[PDB]
Amino acid sequence: ITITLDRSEQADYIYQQIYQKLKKEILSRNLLPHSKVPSKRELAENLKVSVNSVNSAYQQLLAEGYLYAIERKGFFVEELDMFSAEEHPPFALPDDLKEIHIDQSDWISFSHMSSDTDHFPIKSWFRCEQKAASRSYRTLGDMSHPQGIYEVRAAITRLISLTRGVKCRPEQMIIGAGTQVLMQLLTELLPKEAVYAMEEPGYRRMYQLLKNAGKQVKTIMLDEKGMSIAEITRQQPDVLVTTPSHQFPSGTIMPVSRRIQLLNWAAEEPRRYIIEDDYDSEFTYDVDSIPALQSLDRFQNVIYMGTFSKSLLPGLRISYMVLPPELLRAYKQRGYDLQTCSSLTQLTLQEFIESGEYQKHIKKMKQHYKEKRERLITALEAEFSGEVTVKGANAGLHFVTEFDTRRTEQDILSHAAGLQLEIFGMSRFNLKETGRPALIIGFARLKEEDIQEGVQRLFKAVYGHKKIP
Amino acid sequence: ITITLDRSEQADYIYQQIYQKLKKEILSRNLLPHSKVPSKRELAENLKVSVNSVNSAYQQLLAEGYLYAIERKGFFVEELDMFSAEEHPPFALPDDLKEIHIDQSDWISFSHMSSDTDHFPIKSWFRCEQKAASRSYRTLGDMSHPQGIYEVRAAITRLISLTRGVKCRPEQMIIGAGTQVLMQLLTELLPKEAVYAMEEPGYRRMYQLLKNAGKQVKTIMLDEKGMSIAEITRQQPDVLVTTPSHQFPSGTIMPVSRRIQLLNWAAEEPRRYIIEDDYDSEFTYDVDSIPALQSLDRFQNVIYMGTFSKSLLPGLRISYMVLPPELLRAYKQRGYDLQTCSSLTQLTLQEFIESGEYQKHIKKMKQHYKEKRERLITALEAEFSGEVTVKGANAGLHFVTEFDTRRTEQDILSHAAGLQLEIFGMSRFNLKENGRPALIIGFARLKEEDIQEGVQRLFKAVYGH
Ligand SMILES: [Zn+2]
Ligand SMILES: [Zn+2]
Repeated sequence: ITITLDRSEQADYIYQQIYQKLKKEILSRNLLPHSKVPSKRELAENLKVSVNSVNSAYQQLLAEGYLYAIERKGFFVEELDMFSAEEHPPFALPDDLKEIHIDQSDWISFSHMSSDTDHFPIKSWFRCEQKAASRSYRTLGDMSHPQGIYEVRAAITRLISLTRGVKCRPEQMIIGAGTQVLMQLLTELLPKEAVYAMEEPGYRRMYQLLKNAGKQVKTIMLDEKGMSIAEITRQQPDVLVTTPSHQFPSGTIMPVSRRIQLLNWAAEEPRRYIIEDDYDSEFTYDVDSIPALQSLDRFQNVIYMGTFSKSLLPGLRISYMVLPPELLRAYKQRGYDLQTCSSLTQLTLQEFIESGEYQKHIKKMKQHYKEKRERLITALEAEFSGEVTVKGANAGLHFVTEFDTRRTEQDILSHAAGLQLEIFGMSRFNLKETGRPALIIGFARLKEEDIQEGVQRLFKAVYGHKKIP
Repeated sequence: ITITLDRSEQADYIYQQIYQKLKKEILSRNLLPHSKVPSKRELAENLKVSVNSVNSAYQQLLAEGYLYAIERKGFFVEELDMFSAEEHPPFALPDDLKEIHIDQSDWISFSHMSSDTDHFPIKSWFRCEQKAASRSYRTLGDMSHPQGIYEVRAAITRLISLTRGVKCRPEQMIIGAGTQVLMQLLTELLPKEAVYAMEEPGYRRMYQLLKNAGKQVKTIMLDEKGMSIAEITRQQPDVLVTTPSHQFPSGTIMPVSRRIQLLNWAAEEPRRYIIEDDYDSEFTYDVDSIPALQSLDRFQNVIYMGTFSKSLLPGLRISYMVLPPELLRAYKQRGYDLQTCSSLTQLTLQEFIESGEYQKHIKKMKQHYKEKRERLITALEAEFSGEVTVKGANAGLHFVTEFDTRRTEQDILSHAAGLQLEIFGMSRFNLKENGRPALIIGFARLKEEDIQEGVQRLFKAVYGH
């Protein structure tokens, strides 16, 4: 039949155009099943091309299965089933076209899920990456140890021992790439019918994870000392998920008395565990870093989970999990797990820590965040006056703000979105399902220049002030 | 009670030395509950330190709950419950100290789970990372999209549109960081009671993944055309997990005949899906890259899953997943998922692809893997002669070798280990556990200079004792 070739410079190769055309004619039944195609030399002369082109085109059709060959004379069109001719679905629904990529500027964000990128020593970080690459060539092994590179885990071990008081062997550590991955892995090491208990309000993300994992999740109310031991002994769970260093999102710090109560509870009966979601303990502005709950544990019932998400690059995402011996044995009986963190990044982190650049970085950021947090609880107090109520300790990268307004939380979040302001509600942290109505205020990715404007935008959103045309 | 202080500091600061000592005395019950604590001035005069030091030390104790304060002053020791002192567990069991330095040298590897680190343009990778850094350094905090950065998803979309024929929108792509992570999310997007079906034999890791998710998994044995459309109709699953480009680990290529049958099968009933696991389709040595199964799908029932772990560095691990519209909707109804790939890693990959360095790398590696595979085949025919049977298409980074021997597979792996040869058996890829002994031969990490000895280290393990 008719085959037109394109002699263009940047067109597909000759042999490519040939089998593409033949694929089309076979799929459209123009070339009947089991019908003989011309010989290589015959079709070549007919298209005035090299026989090696027709051969390469045929071999392509042979390998894919459009043609089959018989030992003597000719190739034949393989018999292909006709398409089901069902209802063809439309292409790209408009509501899924929500991705309207445009411009992140000038948006002002009060998000708690990021970090400042302006004060990050990117030059020192790249020096650590180059140094690690020239010493660990060729990237040590090929991939990585399932728990992560040992030297990297041993580095993090020394760090959290000096800064958190966490006592563990590198063998106990597992990274990483977010707590969401480590949490999933942990739920499979814990008993299948283990009852989990979370703080209300708390981390909605872990709640969704535990619910989608088919695990029963209890909700434990908070008091002035944090997670209520009274409700824990009442509902009687198996595994606790707490944030004692800085409660998410209430902001309260669990005192040593309440910690000992929990530790004693976990020692009362076997198969009881406490999960430590430590995510911003390295940032305290009135006091030093508080020794984590795991540091006081003597029964190895505490699972410590740390992260570098808020401390390093915003998108880096590297977490770690410290497993007690009994859970480590459960992990080693697997052997099919793969490391989710880039081995090249791990080596960089090891060098960033060992060179002392990390702790040096934390010190500078802690002062920067300290200064950014007020001015912030000063513009809010200047704008809202007594209409704003600020809850939460003087630490971390977020605090709660309650407002006196008739508008709902949704109406506030809608106006802010229309004023190019990224803020998040407080009702989303309600696990079991007020009105304050409260908002979570982050200042990690917040620029110091956009502080006064952000508060002014926030005010209009709270009281629904219309724009003057 | 005395408190010794180092005033040279660092060491620790004075206020740090103070509250640490006070913590110890409160926990050791030496300072009784509700006992009066010396005033900030009193303790300062007594220790010859600044009041600001004692104040900083007291504040630390107040925040941690070691002390409590009264409005009319002063500070008192908080009533703390004693520890249980019940049963203390051991410290670091010797059998769990497996983390010893294992030397992979001088070991000849026939492992399939790798890619050559020595042939990767690491200098070119770093140059791309630096350009992507300086381009988005001021906007790194704003590029943390759950599905992955839009510009990155678009670049991968355009790539697989040309190399795989995959037709999709950037909206549908989901990065990433390993197919394992993507599979986990996929099981959550798919119906909770969906019956999965893998190939037999197949990728054992995805089997364990699905089983641990509490999902029902049926095994479909292969014929000459790959995954059996016959058993698919008989065992009637809801989701198919297939490797049509290059079957793992049998190595057969699913012909367009079988591909159409599977596609029509998915359209027979609503809520039927097919997971296409593409992992090495960019390495065909006889023909061009065979277009993906998703490229022929007209009913949006195929989930295409790609990865760079085999393309680039195995230590990198960047994957991607193209969702049909129905599944993307289920994803958007969640809104709590987070990206697992580094923002700087994504932007580096995008730069690596758009600069042409990726296509340049693939082209060089494809020829290198081609020449190495044939030399390995030639060496396998030198030894063994006809007693060896090489199975699998002329593509990818692995093939199967059947051996005509009366020695068990386990005993072959024993001697091979004894001859410092890293090799895996085909019995490990059986999902539901069942001669002649068969081995999987990966040549991605294998050096050309160790091919002859490697084959010589083989044979030996199969026949010699
Ligand atoms: Zn126990
Ligand atoms: Zn359907």
